[PDB]
Amino acid sequence: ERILVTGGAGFIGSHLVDALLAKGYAVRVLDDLSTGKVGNLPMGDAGLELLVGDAADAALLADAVQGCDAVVHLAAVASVQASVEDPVATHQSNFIATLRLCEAMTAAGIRRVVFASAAAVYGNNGEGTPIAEDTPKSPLTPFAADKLASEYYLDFYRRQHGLEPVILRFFNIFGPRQDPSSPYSGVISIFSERAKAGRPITLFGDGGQTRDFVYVADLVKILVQGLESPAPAADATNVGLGGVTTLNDLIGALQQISGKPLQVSHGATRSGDIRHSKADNRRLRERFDLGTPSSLAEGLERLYRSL
Amino acid sequence: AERILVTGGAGFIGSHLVDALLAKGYAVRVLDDLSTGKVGNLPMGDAGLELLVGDAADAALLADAVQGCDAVVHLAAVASVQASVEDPVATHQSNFIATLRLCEAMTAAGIRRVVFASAAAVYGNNGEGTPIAEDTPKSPLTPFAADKLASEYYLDFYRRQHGLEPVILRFFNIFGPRQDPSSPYSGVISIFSERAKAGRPITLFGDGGQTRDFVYVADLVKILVQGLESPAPAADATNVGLGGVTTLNDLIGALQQISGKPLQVSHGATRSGDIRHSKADNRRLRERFDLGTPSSLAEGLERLYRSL
Ligand SMILES: NC(=O)c1ccc[n+]([C@@H]2O[C@H](COP(=O)([O-])OP(=O)(O)OC[C@H]3O[C@@H](n4cnc5c(N)ncnc54)[C@H](O)[C@@H]3O)[C@@H](O)[C@H]2O)c1
Ligand SMILES: NC(=O)c1ccc[n+]([C@@H]2O[C@H](COP(=O)([O-])OP(=O)(O)OC[C@H]3O[C@@H](n4cnc5c(N)ncnc54)[C@H](O)[C@@H]3O)[C@@H](O)[C@H]2O)c1
Ligand SMILES: CC(=O)N[C@H]1[C@@H](OP(=O)(O)OP(=O)(O)OC[C@H]2O[C@@H](n3ccc(=O)[nH]c3=O)[C@H](O)[C@@H]2O)O[C@H](CO)[C@@H](O)[C@@H]1O
Repeated sequence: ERILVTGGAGFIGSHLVDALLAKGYAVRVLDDLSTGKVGNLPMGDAGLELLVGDAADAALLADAVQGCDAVVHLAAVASVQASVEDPVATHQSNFIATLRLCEAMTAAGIRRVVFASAAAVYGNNGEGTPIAEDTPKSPLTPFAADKLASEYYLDFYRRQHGLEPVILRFFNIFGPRQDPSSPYSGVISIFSERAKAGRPITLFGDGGQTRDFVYVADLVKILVQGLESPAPAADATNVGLGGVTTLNDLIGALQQISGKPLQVSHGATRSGDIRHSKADNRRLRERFDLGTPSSLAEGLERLYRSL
Repeated sequence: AERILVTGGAGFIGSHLVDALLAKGYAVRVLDDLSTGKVGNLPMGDAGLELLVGDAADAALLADAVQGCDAVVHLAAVASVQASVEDPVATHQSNFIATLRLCEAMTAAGIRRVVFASAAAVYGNNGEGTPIAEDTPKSPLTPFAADKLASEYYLDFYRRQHGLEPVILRFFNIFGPRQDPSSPYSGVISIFSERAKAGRPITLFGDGGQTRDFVYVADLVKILVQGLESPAPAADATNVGLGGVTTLNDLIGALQQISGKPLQVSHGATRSGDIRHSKADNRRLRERFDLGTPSSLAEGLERLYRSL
């Protein structure tokens, strides 16, 4: 059995690639290496096949899909801010690739696709509340609108052409191989890289902001279950733990792990920042086997010891 | 004299809007690919009218078309939902990419005001059988409906990020002269009226108890012009329905009586996707626009019938 993983050379995708190969799958990666890196992949694993190109390219997707039993669709420009700066270009990666994938899967008779949607589809709705999947949508950026549009098209292909989409709205994923080089990189990747290097961090605001952080290995387990479940539900599932971690908690946790004090410069609160973000993960608990997820401290330590 | 760009200006709603803007003294530039639009719909001969034949998703064309324009009405789209079910890839260019490319061209040119033809389709089946308020949860079921809603989201992004002034209008069921009846999925009033004028049978799909919130095109045109001229239009969407209730059976009787001739009604099965009850909550419309006295169904059907 062969799994196509678009965006398989990236942060989440490469961890998924490792897990699928360890389970005995043949794995085909489609990645344009815009942010993905070949160093993330087990090149030389005989079960792994790398295709380099644009997931929005119809002819290449027809090749990439042939001989595949299922698909995990992770390819997108992950930076929300890149979509603000270039709506036209990012719309190709963040929506057209989904549409093209629907067409290629339908023509080839492949049903199961696991899709990386995003908590950004909610906008600021549900600030301060456990965010359920029926929370009203308010996508504020091209990236968020394209993720939600991808959801709606995937649902149309389900009803009209028999597709089996597994729609997952990721909350704040973290772990090894997450790039900390951009200012808008995940806060954990940035704080961890600075703490390892003994360099100061900048806290934007008072640090009371809370996020529902998910360690990448726990998300990977969900992704694999999405591929293997017999009859997945038709509607979206939040991927969060319902956890509440303040940034000040995160700073203290890293300081304890690094064994050295973290110098904390004070920045203003980011414009448009959501203060309190937490998933209601009832659907996740009901539809998937969550086992015992990594605690924040366990995830931070696995990340920090990998740097 | 100010100039209004009207994408889709050669179509059913667009050409009536063009007539109205010209009568008010505006200059008008139409951008239309003549896919379903028609040059015969336009007063080719009004000195204030310019016609550009081309694709509204064409960025080079839009960069030319916005030059010297003071505001826009964005009506271009493949109107038929069924066409988007058959060809999602092609219709996405017309139903969403055209909006995105217009936002880019308007921002570069400094033009703020754009009136956008959204659609009741963004609600799907949510709120069926109730007056649908604009904050009803969305459920676009086809590529057309998803593309109209995505257009709303991008328009709101360009508002907050680049100072665009979108007037988002969710049309319910618009009818009137020039609505093309040549498709089996043309609007039911354009189809029924064409058959009645010809003395030929109509086909009723279902029991005829389905209800729609019909709007005569001249009343929508009044709203479109006000959207162009309002000082500080609201950022959120406004339904364009009257909150009225017309069954298909109401329409059959009303049209038969207007025609003065017998009307044969053949049967067909309910269409698989068919929503039975569709009505707008009109409160935001009544707050934000001056509706005056809208045309009743009978007055609209009569004006339609008298034109053929
Ligand atoms: N990390 C998070 O917290 C988070 C949150 C919500 C959603 N997501 C979604 O999860 C998925 C994985 O993101 P990630 O965190 O691993 O970031 P990432 O940038 O490491 O992974 C994105 C991958 O997609 C590839 N890619 C981008 N555009 C492409 C294109 N046009 N064609 C082919 N490949 C292309 C990139 O090269 C990269 O390998 C993305 O869709 C992202 O939007 C992530
Ligand atoms: N009941 C209704 O009439 C109704 C309901 C909801 C929404 N709308 C929206 O109102 C607008 C007008 O629809 P209409 O009823 O007048 O039908 P219409 O087909 O007569 O008008 C659509 C026009 O857009 C033009 N067009 C299509 N694709 C184009 C492209 N790629 N580039 C340039 N021009 C293009 C067509 O040539 C036509 O003139 C559309 O956006 C439609 O989706 C209409
Ligand atoms: C013209 C138009 O925009 N139609 C769309 C509109 O349908 P919508 O149902 O709103 O409008 P229509 O004018 O197409 O049809 C109204 C009713 O009349 C019926 N009828 C129609 C034709 C006929 O010859 N006999 C008859 O009885 C239809 O089945 C329907 O029940 O929203 C639906 C949901 O997005 C789309 O699927 C339709 O394509």
